[PDB]
Amino acid sequence: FLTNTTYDIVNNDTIDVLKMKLRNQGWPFVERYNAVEIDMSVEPLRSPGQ
Amino acid sequence: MDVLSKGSLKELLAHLEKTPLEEAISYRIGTVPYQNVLISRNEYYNQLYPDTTSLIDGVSREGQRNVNGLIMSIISYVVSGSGHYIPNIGFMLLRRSILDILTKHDTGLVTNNLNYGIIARNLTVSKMNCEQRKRMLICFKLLAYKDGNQNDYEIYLNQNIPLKQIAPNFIPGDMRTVIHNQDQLAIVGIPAYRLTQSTELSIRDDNAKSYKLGYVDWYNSNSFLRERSEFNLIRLKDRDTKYGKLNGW
Amino acid sequence: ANRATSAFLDNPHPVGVNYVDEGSRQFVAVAELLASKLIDSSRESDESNSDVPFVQAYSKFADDNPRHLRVKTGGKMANALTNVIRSYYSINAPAIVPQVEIDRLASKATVSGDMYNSYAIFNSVPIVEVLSPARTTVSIVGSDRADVTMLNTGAGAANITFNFGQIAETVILKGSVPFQLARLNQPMPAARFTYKLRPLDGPFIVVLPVGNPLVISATAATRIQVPLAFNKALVESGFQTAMNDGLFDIQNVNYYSSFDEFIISQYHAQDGINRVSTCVILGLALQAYDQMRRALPVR
Amino acid sequence: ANRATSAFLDNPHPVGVNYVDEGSRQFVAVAELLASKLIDSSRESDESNSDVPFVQAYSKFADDNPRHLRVKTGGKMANALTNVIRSYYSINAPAIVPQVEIDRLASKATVSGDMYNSYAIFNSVPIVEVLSPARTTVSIVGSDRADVTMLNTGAGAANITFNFGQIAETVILKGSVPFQLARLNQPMPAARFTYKLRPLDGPFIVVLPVGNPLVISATAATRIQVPLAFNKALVESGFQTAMNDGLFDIQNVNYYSSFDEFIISQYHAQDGINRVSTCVILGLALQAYDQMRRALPV
Amino acid sequence: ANRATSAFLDNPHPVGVNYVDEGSRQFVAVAELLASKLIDSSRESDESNSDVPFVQAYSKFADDNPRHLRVKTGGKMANALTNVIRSYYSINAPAIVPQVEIDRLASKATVSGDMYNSYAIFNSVPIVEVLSPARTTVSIVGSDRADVTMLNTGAGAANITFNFGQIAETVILKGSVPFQLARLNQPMPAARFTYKLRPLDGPFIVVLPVGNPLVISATAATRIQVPLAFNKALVESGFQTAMNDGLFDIQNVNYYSSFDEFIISQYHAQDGINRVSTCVILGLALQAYDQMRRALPV
Amino acid sequence: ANRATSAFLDNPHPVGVNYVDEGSRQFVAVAELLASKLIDSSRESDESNSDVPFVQAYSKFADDNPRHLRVKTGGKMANALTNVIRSYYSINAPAIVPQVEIDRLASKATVSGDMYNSYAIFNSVPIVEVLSPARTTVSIVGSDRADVTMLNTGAGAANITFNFGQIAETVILKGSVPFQLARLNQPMPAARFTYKLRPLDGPFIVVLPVGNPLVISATAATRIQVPLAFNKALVESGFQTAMNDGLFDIQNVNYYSSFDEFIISQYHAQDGINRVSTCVILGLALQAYDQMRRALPV
Repeated sequence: FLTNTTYDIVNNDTIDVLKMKLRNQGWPFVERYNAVEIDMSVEPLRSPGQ
Repeated sequence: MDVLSKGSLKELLAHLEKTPLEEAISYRIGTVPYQNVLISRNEYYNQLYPDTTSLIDGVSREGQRNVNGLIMSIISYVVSGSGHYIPNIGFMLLRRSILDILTKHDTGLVTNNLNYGIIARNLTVSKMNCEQRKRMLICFKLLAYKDGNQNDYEIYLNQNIPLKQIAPNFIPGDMRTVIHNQDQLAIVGIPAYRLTQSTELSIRDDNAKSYKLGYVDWYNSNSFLRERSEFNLIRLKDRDTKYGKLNGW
Repeated sequence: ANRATSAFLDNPHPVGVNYVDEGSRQFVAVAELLASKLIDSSRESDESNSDVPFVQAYSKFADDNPRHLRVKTGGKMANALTNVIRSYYSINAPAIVPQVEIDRLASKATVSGDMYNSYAIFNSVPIVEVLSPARTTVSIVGSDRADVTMLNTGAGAANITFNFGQIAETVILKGSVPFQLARLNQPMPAARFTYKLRPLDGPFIVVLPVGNPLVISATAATRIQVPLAFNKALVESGFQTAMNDGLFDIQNVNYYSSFDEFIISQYHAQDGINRVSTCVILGLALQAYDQMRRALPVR
Repeated sequence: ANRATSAFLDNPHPVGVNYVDEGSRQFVAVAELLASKLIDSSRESDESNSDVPFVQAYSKFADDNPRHLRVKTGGKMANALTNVIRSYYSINAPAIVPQVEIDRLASKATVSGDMYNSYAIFNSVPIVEVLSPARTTVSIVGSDRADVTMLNTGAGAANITFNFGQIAETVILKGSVPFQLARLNQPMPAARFTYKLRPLDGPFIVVLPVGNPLVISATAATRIQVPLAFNKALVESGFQTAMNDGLFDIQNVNYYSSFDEFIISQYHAQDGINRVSTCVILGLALQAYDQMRRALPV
Repeated sequence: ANRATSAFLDNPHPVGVNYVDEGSRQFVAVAELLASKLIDSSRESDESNSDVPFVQAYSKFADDNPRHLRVKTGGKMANALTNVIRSYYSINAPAIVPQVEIDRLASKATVSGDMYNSYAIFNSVPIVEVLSPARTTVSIVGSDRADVTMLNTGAGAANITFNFGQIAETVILKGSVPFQLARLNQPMPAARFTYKLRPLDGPFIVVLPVGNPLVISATAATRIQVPLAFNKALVESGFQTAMNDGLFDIQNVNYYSSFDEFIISQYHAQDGINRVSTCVILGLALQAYDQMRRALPV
Repeated sequence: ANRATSAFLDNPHPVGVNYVDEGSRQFVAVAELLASKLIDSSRESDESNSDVPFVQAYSKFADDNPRHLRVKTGGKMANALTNVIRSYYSINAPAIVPQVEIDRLASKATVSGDMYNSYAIFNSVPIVEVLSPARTTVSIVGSDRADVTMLNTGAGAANITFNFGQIAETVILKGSVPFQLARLNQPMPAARFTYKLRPLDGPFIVVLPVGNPLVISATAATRIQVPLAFNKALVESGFQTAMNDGLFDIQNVNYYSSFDEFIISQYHAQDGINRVSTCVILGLALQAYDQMRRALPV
């Protein structure tokens, strides 16, 4: 959509190649983000000492 | 195994056109050709069984590095199914087909000094059977036509009476002669008799029976090509054709 | 000076250079696995009073159904194994088994051709040389336990040099009477009954006093890489069987009393690292041979 | 007069002439690409806490799934790679790898088969000959940095002739004390510590004053066309590994401390331009050997 | 007679005996993995304008969020690594890091913590002993490449004995002029420039003719089992940093120019099998130390 | 008295004073990042069986889509990098590249132009001077490993003074035979094989007994601030390439075998601090040159 190309052209391109194409055009949202883990206050059920 | 299954002159020459020289050459060390040895045949005798190893056995042997060894390796591949150990021949020669070596001057191999009598004696023509002698004579005729030695080939046949009777009839430059030829050159095939899983005494006979029993397994294997049931799946280039001509013939 | 060497270390004949690739190694492992099934089926036939288990295993081994009035020898598989064994022993033995036969038999059962999974311990004692002065006598007997008898007739004490090679891992020396042994250019210790030695430490000097003879008993242990299916008891039984049947009767070859002697002798020769690989495959082949003949006997 | 030459330049043994076609060149490059993936598969396994990255890497390299209790040797690709290394070193080493096996392995991955895409700089300094008068002594030590020690015992100053060959691009000379160096017919300049020379300029004349010995340190740079994936750090490690493993143990061959010395010695031999082409493929083969054997030690 | 020996093989000091268990070895492996991610995070923070890769890498390493006006020091992991490195070098260095801290830091990543996956080649040449007759002079210089200068002032040719130990796998000798070399009590071959030797073969005898001096340049290759993440270039750089940072100043310790000659010297001492195991763990700690300190100086 | 000094420390020529601003340093950093991506594009091309990864990186680097017939050279960025490299080496080199072009090229990538984020260790040995009595001979050979061969012929033992400068952090001395060394106006210790010294301590006195020559091998470590992306392996390769291509062929300049010798020599000049900052930018420029020219050989 953004770079005006077809699915057949981008079929063989890898993640690193695709990230460069969008970044050159000015699109910065090309990265996944890891969620932050939060610990439970109590021990989970059926999970002794965990 | 595949080379031993060919039963007509057309199939044999067609196989040699598509088979490179590296199939004739073997990369296993083997043993020295002419030796009196004792082998074990426990199905028949308790004592060791004497025999003499030879170049037309089905097992690889060590070969001379000269051109004589190369031709002798080609013939042994045709008549016995395995070649000899001649390493470091080179990429240019090994990539050529067996027919190109035997029939074409552009390969770069010079074979006009070869003596058919010495080659036949080294290959133990006396121990060969009728089909094996016919196959070797085909190799001799192709070499003679390449070198312009047709007269020498005929004189060698005149000296050897049994070879003249079984000499195949074809002109090495005309494809019409190959199609007409009806000589049976098969060494392995579907057996009409009773074939059992039993050993043979001599090295040559035991090794030949291994190919015969292996061919039966190959015939029923998935690798075998069944023309009657899967002719459409074969590629057009290698599909069987009535008007099949070797290049330059 | 006088030089004495172990009898079994002298002149190791070259081993064969054929049937050592991966395809042939798979065939030997397949034969050993199938031979073990053959010997167990014969036990089951005895316990069940039925020939079905034995006929079932013989068909897989020999690719043929047993028929009465025909001697059971193992079929084509026995022919290949027996002749391949001869080729492993000596380079003068012919190679007569085709490659088509090896490939077909190697496909009967699924198994790895790995010959370096595990290890084994061999007890042959390598005494490469014993150098003694003029007025002394030295005699070496035995392979598993080597007794070196030394007598000194000279006026004073003599020094005997012991060379145990570089391959053995540990050598334990026990003497009939306490004796002194030390390395080269090292002060002699007090007389002791036993010595634990590392053959790589170097030549060892023994002080031989004038008087009654001194006898030194030597035991050695070495580690050789072998497949997991290796069984020393089965290999040794097969070695004696192959000798009795005459498979090892080849021209210009040396004969050994045990497989332990054979493998150690080839190890200590030149290019012994390459020889020992072939010997390991031979040992596995002899294990298959031992199990095959015990299942199918001939009077 | 006396002639002194570098030890490593003496008698380069002939190199192999097999496995130099386009099909075999792809096999070496493919083996390098797949042997690299084995090394990185170790790190990816730790991050993912699973052996899936290594299983995919080893299965592509060896054509069998990894199994415990089985020594991981690399399969048929490792056997072929070991044998082609043997054939490259010596012309008398047998070539025992069938072409159909080379072609099958080369189809495992798609790579650029060109071995002349890039270049590398080699640091071995060639001193073909040092010509010295009767009353002077010359000694040459070293290959990466050659120290030439000259002592003048005669009454008058002597002229020493240095010949650095024609293959090297530049040679830098440094002396313990300032010295004078010029071309064959050029006038002598003032004494200075360092000189930069072109080996094709010609034989170089150095005046040797009577008294304390003068030591000249030589450093050279040579450019040889290599594939883009070439890495000198990995090639040198593979060269040592192959020598220890006995891959080069064959009669009538020479032995060198480093791959740098080996390639420079073959370059200066007769028919050098077509010898370095084979040595470059050997280097890429040794680069694959180092990575594969470190991941799968046997 | 006269005896000469390599300087770096003299008096190897005892090494530490703490932090050599499986859990401690896991901590060293974890630190190496996390330190490598710190360096790699800088390049990722350049491809994408975000500083997320560095913040994630530093938070895992230091257990705190990086701040702009506060110096980045590495946190508790940096202190543990520095103190653990001091312990390995000498047995007199105190072991002050609690085991509960080591176990906590080892749980940050899932790595093998295994020390014998792979191998590496070390280039130090162990000339243990050179024995020379009365009227000859022998001098040994160098560790990576050893040049032995021999001069014979006697009436006849002299025999010089070379002992290279039993640890090294291969030794290559190249001379300024062709020379003769053979094993003890063996016939002597024709003169040639280079020799390839196995140190386990035995003492080697060199014929030294009367006249111009002969210089033998020695190079050796030794194989030592190391982790798969071992990188010689990073270890050598980390070794120099630790010496400059004061981590190795303890009373009665030997000093070495490189980590290569440190591990070889310890290997040639008594109980050298056990000493190398500790030295290999020190190498991976130095590899982690180099990457961490380059990313977070001071 | 006789004075002997290291060859590479003599007469450091002035370095250029252009292209040292924040904008120019960003351009060098941008080129290094873009050149690094160009090399890795080749490996990605093989995996993808296409030229798309390479075409992408060349378009970013050279601002043009390559045509098959055209010989890829790098475009305007390659020309700018070359002229910038020449200017850094000498004050006599002209500054062709305008500042407008530098600023345009610096905006192609988002990377900082900092040069003080990390450090590096350099191994050149700075033997500034060696003062020896009359009846003794001293020779200094080598840069990475300095071998000082001293022989005296007088009846009494001689005292030799070693000056290693003030810049180096650690110097390790090893001798062929144990020798005596102590600081100025300090008691002489017993003979030892190895000494670890801090150059700031002062001149060091070596007792040279009458007899066989004594050879001391010297190694040094110096810390110089460099960018995080600095890689000594690539910088040294770029240095030889720059000399080969003639980028350093200017009148009234000195020549060095390695970038290590070049940067250490300039650091020991009177304006060492100002000179080193320029030399570090040259190293990153040479690192980019090595990567760009290997991917696009001309």
